[PDB]
Amino acid sequence: RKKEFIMAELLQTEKAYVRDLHECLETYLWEMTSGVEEIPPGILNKEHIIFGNIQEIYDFHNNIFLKELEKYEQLPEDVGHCFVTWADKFQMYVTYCKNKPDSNQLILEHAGTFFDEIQQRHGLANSISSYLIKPVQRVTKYQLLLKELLTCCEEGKGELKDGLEVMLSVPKKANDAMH
Amino acid sequence: MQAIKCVVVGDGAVGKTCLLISYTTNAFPGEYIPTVFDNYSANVMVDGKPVNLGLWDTAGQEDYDRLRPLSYPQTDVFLICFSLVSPASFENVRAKWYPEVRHHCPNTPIILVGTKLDLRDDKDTIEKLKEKKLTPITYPQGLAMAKEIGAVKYLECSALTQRGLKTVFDEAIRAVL
Ligand SMILES: CNS(=O)(=O)c1ccc(CNC(=O)Nc2cc(C)on2)s1
Repeated sequence: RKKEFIMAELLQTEKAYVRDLHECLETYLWEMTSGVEEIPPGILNKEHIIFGNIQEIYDFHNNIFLKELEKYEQLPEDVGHCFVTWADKFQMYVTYCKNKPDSNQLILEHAGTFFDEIQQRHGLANSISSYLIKPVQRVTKYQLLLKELLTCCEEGKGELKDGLEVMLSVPKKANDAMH
Repeated sequence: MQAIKCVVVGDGAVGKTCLLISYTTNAFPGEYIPTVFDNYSANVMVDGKPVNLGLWDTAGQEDYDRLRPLSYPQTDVFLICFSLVSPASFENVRAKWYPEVRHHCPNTPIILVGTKLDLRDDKDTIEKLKEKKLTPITYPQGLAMAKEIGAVKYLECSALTQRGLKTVFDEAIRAVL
């Protein structure tokens, strides 16, 4: 029962994370790239700084990671292997984290209310900043879910330990990459 | 209508996630304590004035000293939390949480929150602490810490019973208005 609640949350929150990145890309980002609205000179052609590599993070999750996690739904004790298999893809959170302070200052110093205008217009509860912290949140959350599975799965559970290892290493490496 | 970003910080022992869940759902989650609370916003009225309260969790970032501050800029109010039945979390208010919050956000109000009020009088919790030569954290200890960090209020609550819980967030909003 506990391993099932954790797996369910894993999957449900993965779905929400995919939805959240997708919303960010198709509202805040799409307005910058669209050609429909007035883009401050302070940020023009700097969507790469603002959103960092969030496209590529979304594509990973939306094309691959969510489909694979789903296949482990009835195999919670094995899900650590999913993180082992895909460990290289998580390296992109290192890039994302590195960039995030530059992103935030850029939005602060140079965007005025461009993005707030967009938020009001689309009716979004979450601000551009709220969306852009999410990869940082998600990448530090997987390790908590794996720790919870470790408290309730038997010695058939180096298929959690190695997963957790990977999911402790990625955020530490992102952390250690910051200036 | 006024928007408020409130970030919740403190050790894993505080139960940050459970706090926020219990507050926003009006119920201790009981059956299963979810590890994930996603950035949240809702309208609440405080002293008449209606307000949009934004809540961010930070659970999972407790070991990543450079990632944690990514959430700090433009915060309107912090809850700095410790568990009333973990002296080590209390001491970390001073050793860990206050320094970094101040360093990044020098003029932002802090509410000092002691969680797990329901455990301060619990025999098993008390005895588990006595076996380590410790005791729960009492009210004047929290007041003295609040004073030392510049906290605008010291408040005690339980996610379990809801005692003091709604007040924590009311006061977070009052600290901004
Ligand atoms: C000390 N941790 S424990 O021995 O695992 C235990 C956890 C929960 C238990 C029941 N009481 C609470 O959760 N009260 C809370 C949680 C928050 C936030 O504020 N009050 S007993």
